[PDB]
Amino acid sequence: FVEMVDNLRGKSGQGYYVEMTVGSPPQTLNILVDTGSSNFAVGAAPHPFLHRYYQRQLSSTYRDLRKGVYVPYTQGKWEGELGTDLVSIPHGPNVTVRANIAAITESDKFFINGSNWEGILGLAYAEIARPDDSLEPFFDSLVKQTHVPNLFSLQLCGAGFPLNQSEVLASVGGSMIIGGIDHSLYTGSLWYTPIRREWYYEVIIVRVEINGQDLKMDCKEYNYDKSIVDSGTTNLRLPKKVFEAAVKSIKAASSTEKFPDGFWLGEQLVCWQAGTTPWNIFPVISLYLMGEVTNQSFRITILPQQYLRPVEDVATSQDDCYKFAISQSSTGTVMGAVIMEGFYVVFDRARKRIGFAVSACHVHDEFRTAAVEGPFVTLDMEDCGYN
Amino acid sequence: FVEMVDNLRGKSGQGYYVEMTVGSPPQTLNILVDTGSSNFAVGAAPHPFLHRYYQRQLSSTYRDLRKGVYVPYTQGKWEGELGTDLVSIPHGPNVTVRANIAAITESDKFFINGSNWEGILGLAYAEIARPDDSLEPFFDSLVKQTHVPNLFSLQLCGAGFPLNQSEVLASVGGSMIIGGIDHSLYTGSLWYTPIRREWYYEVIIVRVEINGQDLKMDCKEYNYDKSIVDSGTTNLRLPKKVFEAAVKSIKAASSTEKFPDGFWLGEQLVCWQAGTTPWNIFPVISLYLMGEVTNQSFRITILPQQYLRPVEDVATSQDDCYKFAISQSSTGTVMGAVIMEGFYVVFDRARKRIGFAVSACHVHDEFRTAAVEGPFVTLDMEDCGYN
Ligand SMILES: CCCCN(C)C(=O)n1cc(C(=O)N[C@@H](Cc2cc(F)cc(F)c2)[C@H](O)CNCc2cccc(OC)c2)c2cc(C#N)ccc21
Ligand SMILES: CCCCN(C)C(=O)n1cc(C(=O)N[C@@H](Cc2cc(F)cc(F)c2)[C@H](O)CNCc2cccc(OC)c2)c2cc(C#N)ccc21
Repeated sequence: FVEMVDNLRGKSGQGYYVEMTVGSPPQTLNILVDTGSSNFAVGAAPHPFLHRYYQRQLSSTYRDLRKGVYVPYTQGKWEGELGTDLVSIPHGPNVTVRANIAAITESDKFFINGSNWEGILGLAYAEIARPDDSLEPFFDSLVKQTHVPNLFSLQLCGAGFPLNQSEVLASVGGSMIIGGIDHSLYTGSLWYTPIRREWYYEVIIVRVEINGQDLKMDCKEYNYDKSIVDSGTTNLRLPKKVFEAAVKSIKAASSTEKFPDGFWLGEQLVCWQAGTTPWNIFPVISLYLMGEVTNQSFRITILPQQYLRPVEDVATSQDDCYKFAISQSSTGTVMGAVIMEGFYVVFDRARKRIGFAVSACHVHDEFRTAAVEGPFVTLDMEDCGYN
Repeated sequence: FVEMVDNLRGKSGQGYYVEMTVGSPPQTLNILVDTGSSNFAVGAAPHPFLHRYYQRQLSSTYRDLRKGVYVPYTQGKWEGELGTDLVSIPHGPNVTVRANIAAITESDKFFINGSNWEGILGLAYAEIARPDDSLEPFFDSLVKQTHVPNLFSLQLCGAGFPLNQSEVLASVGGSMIIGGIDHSLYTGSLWYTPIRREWYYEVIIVRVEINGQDLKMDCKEYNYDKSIVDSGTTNLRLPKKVFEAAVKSIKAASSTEKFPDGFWLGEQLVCWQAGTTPWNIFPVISLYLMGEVTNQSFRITILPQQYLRPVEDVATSQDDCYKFAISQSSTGTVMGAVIMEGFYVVFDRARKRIGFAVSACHVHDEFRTAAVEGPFVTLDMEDCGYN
């Protein structure tokens, strides 16, 4: 799948995107890769943050569905007009599909200044598509209309340092392999967790450790009210009780240095002299996931290099600065972009499972790397799912 | 070396011993394996703790050197009479050696009741032999007089739980492979550190971590005034400054549970309800050792299953009880039996180096294992040696 390697650009703070074309003749647009939703939508009218948009009147293959659509996400939202058009992915499979497209005409806190993307590719399942589940998501259309196998995999590559507008445009941000798995993108074994239900990419977390120390919560707390894999969100997002426990434990592990409350609240940066970030004082975080074999689990392990997101200094000094990329969630557990940066993630829709392997592009140091390890004989895993 | 596999009995608290014979006809004696000294010495007169002893008058091959010897160890000591006699190792190489033997006639806090050993085999170099370096140590005699290669290796096997008197007598305590390496005794790769000077088996520690967190001391502190590998001592022993930092850090890492000071002083037991020992709250300890390649180091990682030593619960309960097997040292760093239990240790005298590999009999849990890992780029490491 060499043609699809390195087809992504962007970063965790603003999103990872793929180049797509819509319409006839092709209109090129940059599209956010979002495993956390199921609508394919593009800017279709001028916006202060868009440098280009979808022009339906210029596409001869545009079909009007005569229907409005409203999509509220947790914080941002948009409103649009539904239609269909021919769609291609220049650095994807050699195919053209007719897919539903929501032409965005109004939005609030959706588009991101300087992100270089003009649309969103919702890669999850029909159940969470708006207006309802009859609006067939793009990936479903792709599989139905082509011979592309029913799976995709994602390698999101964090740089480990801040990127300005110029750098981010010229830097490779990762890979989206549509229809397969590319072996150059990972090391070690792929470990698979079942997709609990095909709506979001929902998984079940059975155990959490901070530097090997068990948080020792009822596992239902880890999945309350769901746990999802979401490339459309920056942070590891954790339910209230889990967040508080995790933060207390991370603070205690790293207590040789003190940080303001605002840092732990995800709001303010901390800076260190160039090169002197004390990675070793911060713990690793292991999430144990339900295995495919009964009574088995595996674990994925992330470093502070994942959960501390590089940010530019307010000064823009030689210092190395970061934000705490773990937040309290109103929506259950979310494995956002900063988690996904540690791993090659395989969305095996065909076998209703998600694969994890250590990413060939994850940021680490000489002393520690991200890990995917198993098996473990685990307690009563099904019970960890919330109802 | 199949004949020598499983030729050890014992445990960390009382010593690991090998069967030997001395004199003509052969007198069978159990002998403590001690890499921390250089005198071969045996009980030679009745003692409350000895069920048998060396009877020089009954040996036709006994030679009386007409000279006294006094050996003070840190806490224990003995005096005796020097001589030579023929020595063999029934479950060792098929050879007979004429070796120096100190016939112990008086002792204080040396013999251990119930240990089942009657003598000591000092396997270190002539430099620390008493009365002086002219008294050829046993291993030197063995190599000089036979075709046995100048190398031995040790696998000390801790049970991970208490053994009673009959249990320790009927259990395999490990292997002393004289003249070679047995591949069934380890997993992974052997990593070698240089022997700094041929007296004690002296090594250089270049970095110490507690759960990945750097103790952040000048590396000379870890080797002040020396660091040795010592099977004749139970604990990991650390110079005052290193000990204080380590205990602080281990208390910090295990802080969710509080223990009396006397536990941390290695004096008192801590007990938990049967099977409930909270291994996960205790940190791993990594000792980085100087590599053979310039600017290269490797690390050995021990678990709490190594540094918490199982001791019997003498009360009516079924508790699992332990002592803290890390002590403050007046004599530099000592890698005692509890450390060695984690690893297969190769005393490669011929190449002036010590090999470490994960032991096939180390105690662990399903979440963590002991490790031997490298390489790490490390600088100015000869600077870590004390002068
Ligand atoms: C890599 C993204 C760049 C940075 N941004 C904008 C973000 O970190 N975030 C993206 C979120 C979000 O809500 N993401 C959308 C996509 C999105 C990306 C973006 F770019 C700007 C947006 F409007 C939205 C996912 O799809 C959510 N999945 C669950 C869900 C929640 C609610 C409705 C859903 O289905 C329609 C799905 C989001 C939510 C919270 C909360 N609470 C905090 C930060 C968030
Ligand atoms: C196999 C462990 C059984 C339990 N015991 C008795 C011990 O834990 N220990 C053994 C020690 C000790 O001093 N060991 C001797 C051997 C020994 C074993 C035994 F069985 C009873 C003993 F008399 C002695 C080594 O040889 C020391 N190497 C450096 C050195 C220090 C001073 C002089 C030296 O060369 C002569 C060497 C020792 C020292 C301290 C101190 N400080 C604390 C505990 C110690």
